[PDB]
Amino acid sequence: LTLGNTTSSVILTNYMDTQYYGEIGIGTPPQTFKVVFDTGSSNVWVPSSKCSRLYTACVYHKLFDASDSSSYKHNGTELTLRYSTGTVSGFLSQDIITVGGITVTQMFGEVTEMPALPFMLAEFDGVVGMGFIEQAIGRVTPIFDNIISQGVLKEDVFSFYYNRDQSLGGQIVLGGSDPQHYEGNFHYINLIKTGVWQIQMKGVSVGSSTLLCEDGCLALVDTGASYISGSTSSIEKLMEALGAKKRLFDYVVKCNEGPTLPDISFHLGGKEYTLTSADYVFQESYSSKKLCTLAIHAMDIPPPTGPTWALGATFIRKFYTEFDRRNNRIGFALAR
Ligand SMILES: CCOC[C@@H](CC(C)C)NC(=O)[C@@H]1CNC[C@H](C(=O)N(c2ccc(C(C)C)cn2)C2CC2)[C@@H]1O
Ligand SMILES: *[C@@H]1O[C@H](CO)[C@@H](O)[C@H](O)[C@H]1NC(C)=O
Repeated sequence: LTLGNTTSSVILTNYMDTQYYGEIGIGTPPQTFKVVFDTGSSNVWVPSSKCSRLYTACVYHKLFDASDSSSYKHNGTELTLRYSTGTVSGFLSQDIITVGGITVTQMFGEVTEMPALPFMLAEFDGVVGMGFIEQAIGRVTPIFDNIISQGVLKEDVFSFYYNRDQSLGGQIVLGGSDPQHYEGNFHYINLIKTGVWQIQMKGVSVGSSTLLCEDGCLALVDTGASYISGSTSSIEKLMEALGAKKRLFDYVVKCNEGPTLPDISFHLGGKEYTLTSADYVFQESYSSKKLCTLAIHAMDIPPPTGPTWALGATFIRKFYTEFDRRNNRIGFALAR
């Protein structure tokens, strides 16, 4: 590992508190794409001009045209990326990617199959996986590993700031942290193992009692996830305690009850990470005649990573997060 004296920041747009995306340039001249930076995955992909227009998501998104890039290098190996929310399929290509001023030669997926559900709901075009090579489909070197290889970054770390919505939507710092977006000190939690941004969780409290994860559990710290998620079983118990009602894809409370809900605490490392109802309820009205969604849902993550909780944007909004590759740990500080 070679270290430089450079930090690079990526400005993010906050779409409805669920999607936080930045811009990347691909090829020569650059073709620009809106992308989510996801610590829960390790591949880079954007939709391809080779995507049949029968996929309406390809009609509505920006497409990479290899035929317009003089720096493109063919590969063609088939790739399928199976996310918990949906799947994309396509093939590998190589080109120059610009992210926050840094330019890097990167192998990425050109997606030719992009299902209308959920991708018609994506404000972003593609994803930049911020995970480790161990989780990369096709053993493709992830972009942060390629950026580290350049020996320009001051530190082998990257940090996320997600705003709560003229205001900055969010910010990723490659090579450091931005003290303008946090306060107090970082408290670090070591990874269970290298290869996954996952830490041990010692308990989940709903009110003053630890009713969940009593004997310990896992927490994936997932920047690409919109919500906090737990297994169906853990979430059924959490929601029972909140008095929330299960719907198809989410949980709801009567809008008037939203401000009465208890605090939820996540026991990580030596500290309690507390969210008040204002942090996890999408409070759209105070009406006793309307239902308000919660920013916590059930998601059964399969083994070897799962069963696990995932601390997505709901969590990161309250806690500025540093992902430390040099020391295999995650730091949290109160977001400012
Ligand atoms: C196979 C490569 O994936 C690895 C896998 C491992 C996990 C389960 C531990 N990784 C994952 O499953 C991802 C982990 N991080 C959140 C991601 C996400 O939710 N996405 C998402 C967000 C919004 C929408 C909208 C269109 C509403 C669609 N997708 C984006 C990455 C696509 C995926 O769940
Ligand atoms: C695609 O990249 C892999 C990885 O190095 C390589 O082994 C393979 O030969 C490439 N395929 C083509 C056709 O370029």
